[PDB]
Amino acid sequence: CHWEGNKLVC
Repeated sequence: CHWEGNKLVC
């Protein structure tokens, strides 16, 4: 999981 701009992507 990574943090993109304003949210969590997994």
